[PDB]
Amino acid sequence: EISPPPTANLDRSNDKVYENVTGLVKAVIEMSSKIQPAPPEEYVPMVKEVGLALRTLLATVDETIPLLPASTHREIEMAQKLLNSDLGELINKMKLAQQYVMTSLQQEYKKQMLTAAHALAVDAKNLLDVIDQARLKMLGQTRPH
Repeated sequence: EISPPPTANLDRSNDKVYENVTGLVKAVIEMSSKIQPAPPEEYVPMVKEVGLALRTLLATVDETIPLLPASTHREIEMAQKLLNSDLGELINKMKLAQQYVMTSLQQEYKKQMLTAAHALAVDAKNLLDVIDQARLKMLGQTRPH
């Protein structure tokens, strides 16, 4: 089943064979994890990644809000509160999907978790447009008349 790591006694820094074996193995792993439905064990790590990506976006949007017209703030802040909403729901649906594994509700909680996820990405794209309109507005202001 199992074998030792590849020999440490070869350079690897210009080893195209090593690199191509790596590429092909990854291409197989990527293919297989697409084809197959991930087990609910795997949900948590997947969600932590999404959550990390959110906090980065939010912390960045925090630092951008000082620049933008005061009249744009409430709307940006709402767009953020909405992403947090999507995260709440994502997390709750995840927990429900895990709890109801091997019930008649497995597929439904799964679907609903994905709906929460898809919503989080639509609303991210929406936060971008909100911030962008804010910025163009500020450029209008900054530009003399």
